[PDB]
Amino acid sequence: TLFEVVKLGKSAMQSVVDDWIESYKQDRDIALLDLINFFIQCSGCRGTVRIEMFRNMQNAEIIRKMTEEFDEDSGDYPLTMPGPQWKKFRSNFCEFIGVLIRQCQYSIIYDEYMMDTVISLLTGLSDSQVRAFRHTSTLAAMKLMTALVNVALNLSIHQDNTQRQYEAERNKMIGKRANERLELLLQKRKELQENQDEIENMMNSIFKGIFVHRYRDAIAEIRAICIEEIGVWMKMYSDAFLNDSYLKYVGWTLHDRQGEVRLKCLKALQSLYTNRELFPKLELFTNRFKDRIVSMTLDKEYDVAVEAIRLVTLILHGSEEALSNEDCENVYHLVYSAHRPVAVAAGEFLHKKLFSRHDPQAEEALAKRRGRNSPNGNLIRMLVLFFLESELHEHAAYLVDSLWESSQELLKDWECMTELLLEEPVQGEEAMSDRQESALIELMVCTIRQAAEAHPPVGRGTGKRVLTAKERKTQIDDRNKLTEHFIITLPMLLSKYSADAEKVANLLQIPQYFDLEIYSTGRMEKHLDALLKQIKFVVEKHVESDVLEACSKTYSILCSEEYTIQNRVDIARSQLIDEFVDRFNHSVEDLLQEGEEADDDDIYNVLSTLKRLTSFHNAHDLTKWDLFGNCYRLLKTGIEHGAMPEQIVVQALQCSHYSILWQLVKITDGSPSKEDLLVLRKTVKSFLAVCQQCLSNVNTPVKEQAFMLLCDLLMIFSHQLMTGGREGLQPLVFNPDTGLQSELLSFVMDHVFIDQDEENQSMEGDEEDEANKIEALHKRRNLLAAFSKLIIYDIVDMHAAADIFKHYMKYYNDYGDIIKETLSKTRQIDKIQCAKTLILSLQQLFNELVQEQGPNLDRTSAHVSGIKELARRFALTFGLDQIKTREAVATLHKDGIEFAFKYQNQKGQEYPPPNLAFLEVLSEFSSKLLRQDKKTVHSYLEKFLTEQMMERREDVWLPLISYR
Amino acid sequence: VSVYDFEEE
Repeated sequence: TLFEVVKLGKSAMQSVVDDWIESYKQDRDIALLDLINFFIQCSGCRGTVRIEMFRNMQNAEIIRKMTEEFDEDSGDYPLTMPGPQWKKFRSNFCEFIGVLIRQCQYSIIYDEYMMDTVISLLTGLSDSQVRAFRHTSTLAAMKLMTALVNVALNLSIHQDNTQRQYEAERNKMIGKRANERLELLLQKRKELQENQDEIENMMNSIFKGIFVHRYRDAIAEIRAICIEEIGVWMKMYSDAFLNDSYLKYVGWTLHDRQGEVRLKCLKALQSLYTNRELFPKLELFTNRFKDRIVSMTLDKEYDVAVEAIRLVTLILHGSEEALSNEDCENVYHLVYSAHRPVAVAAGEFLHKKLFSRHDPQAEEALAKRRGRNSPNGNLIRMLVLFFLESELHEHAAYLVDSLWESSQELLKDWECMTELLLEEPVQGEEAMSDRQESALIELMVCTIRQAAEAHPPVGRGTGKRVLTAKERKTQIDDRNKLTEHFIITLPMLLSKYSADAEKVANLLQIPQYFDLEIYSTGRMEKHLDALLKQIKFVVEKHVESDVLEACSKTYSILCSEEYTIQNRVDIARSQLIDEFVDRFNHSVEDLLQEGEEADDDDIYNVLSTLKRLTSFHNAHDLTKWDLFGNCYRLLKTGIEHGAMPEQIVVQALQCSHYSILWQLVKITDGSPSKEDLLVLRKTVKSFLAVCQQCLSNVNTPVKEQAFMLLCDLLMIFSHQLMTGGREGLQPLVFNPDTGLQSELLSFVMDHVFIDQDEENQSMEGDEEDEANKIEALHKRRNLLAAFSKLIIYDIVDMHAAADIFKHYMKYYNDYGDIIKETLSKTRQIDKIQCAKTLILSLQQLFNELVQEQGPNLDRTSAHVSGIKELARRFALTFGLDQIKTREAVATLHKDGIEFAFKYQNQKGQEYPPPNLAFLEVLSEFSSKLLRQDKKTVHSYLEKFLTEQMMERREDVWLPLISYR
Repeated sequence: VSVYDFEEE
């Protein structure tokens, strides 16, 4: 029971190896029988070899008999059964072969007895048609010959030692005992020579009998295992295996059609590089198969791509010859891979390759920094140039993430490119180009944001991140050093780049990652205030919405009341908003009157000031300066006149909404009054009238903004306002208007559910520019999402959302996610009414079909097929999933039956029902999901039918037949 | 290069 002893938890593998050695010394036949029985029961054959049947009759008929006597209960074999107990079985099996053959290498392995039978049986079973026998025999003989390779290595070392001692004696001819030692060494050398010849004989026998047959085998895993292990051997025994005689098989196997075999080929090739260099035949094969290696860089499997990139890195360690510049740019594009390990491997290769200004990839004192503020400048320089040439990305986020861990020491040396950006270093280089300036600033944005937060961006995200102590302490002192460095650098950074809008927008994302109590410890609030005045100059010099958003977000980050500086920053915030209030009042009180003219200058001043006010009012409570009077006067004169720019109205509407929501903030504070409550409700009602007028206004972005503002107003006054333990907010609650609901539905249908260019309510996007179709599609998805969010929270009538549910196939790619989620949520809110509106959606589509085609309805057309497919996916959306499972199905069936006989035919004939093809739609909802309620639904169905309708069975009433 | 020319069977 050596199979069971090795399998079922062997305490010491060398112990049973020595037991087999002792039994072999006792009697060769019984130990050979035990080893053969072990191998056969390792093959999955439950037959047991006996003494006479092993001794007398040959191995091929043994193989035939055990094929007949396999005695299976399943097709599985011990190399593929689930895991644990069998995994450690396989490991024990391999270790038993290795230790058993390697331990006998001194005296037992030259008896010329066991290996003949073992080789014959294993070769025959590797030529056997049974996959189990082939796999098990290949593994057994494969570990056998691996052990024989180790024995050959030991014999070669012994030959080297005895040759050295023979030459050492041949130096010294003095001594008769020395001559006797020389003759003993010669006899030992001859014994080792004949032992080596025998080992070579069994080596060649096993090789030409097994490996040549089984690397052409139809099983991928046998070839993969063979190639991986042959690379292991050629890594460890390069004396005889490092030649083309074994590399021809590797070259032939590199073109395998299976990913795992090629993975093992790349592992073998890396084993030729790891960890020793250099060999000429290795570089010859590298230059021979550079094209195949770069082919595997773009393989389907991510693992094969990673191994190919690592082999390329190994070649760069060893050769620097075979790789071409186009291959280099291919890997530079692989830096932008979606899969993070591939990108990180490519970035590590890039760091190894293109960074040799003063680092020779060698020892220090000239490699990291030469004690000056200059050596690392050129590394920064081809970072900038690489970002310039990499036109596959406007941002170096993926590039920096790939180059993060490989260049950790280089990416924290922010002071170096800081002097190479602002203060004109002593290197005598050219002027820092504006495109290069923006590229370097984008690189800094990426590097410091990855310095603060360590999570990779979206697509590279994992969510299974754990922070070690080293990680968190590196994060903290990294935060400290960036804080103290950049509170110094940002003042003259802004002073150099005040007028550059995009550079300011990029630079003001870092202060989200600044520990503000360090200012209290560092006493650098004065530099904070200098940067506040500098960004005040930017704000008063820039009118861009994006930079105002960035500034407002930066202020909100530094408006952290948990830090002492909140008063000091609130000084500057109040000062700047007070300036903007004064400027807004001065400009508005002259713009609202007609006068002369109003010209473009006053329009520009009003628009810029209101942009700034709206932007800084989004993130900050500024209702102490009640400018809703000016904004509402501007909105009402926009209503009355209508001849003035769009953006001013957009800014006024958004600023008024911001004021309203900031007032809404300070009523849930536990102190609600009533006079200001009614005042706020009246202002909200006026804002609702203005928003309805703007929705009726001809301008379509104004229509969308009015729609989303109305969405915000309705969710503010939604039914879930009463959830959070509120009592006095009940007067504030305002119900939707049915005409307003119809206007909203009409707007949504005219401006959302469009997938063609015929409507012309969606901007073109044909040219692959910043004005692509994707922006319009995502904006329409956002508007539909806001509308559905109003729908699902008991605010607006969801019979209007039935018309949204009906568009699930015409807009599957565009809005199928939104329609499916809305249907699921409305099912979770009220499944009965959800099913009623679902069958209403089907009725609406069917009535559109009635309008388009008439009462014949074209029952075999694509429209009916699409409606029936929609019915199928709706029926599988139901079932036993929520409460009132079949009651909703019964209600849907009753509604469908009512609709199928809703209209009666005037001519030809009275009993044929119009809208009969809806029974085909309902037949998908009947199917076989239910069984007991089918009788009740049929009883409801037969109320509208007659016996004359029962008896007729033709093409017109085929929907009725299919439903019944 | 001629040893790597596959002519087996």
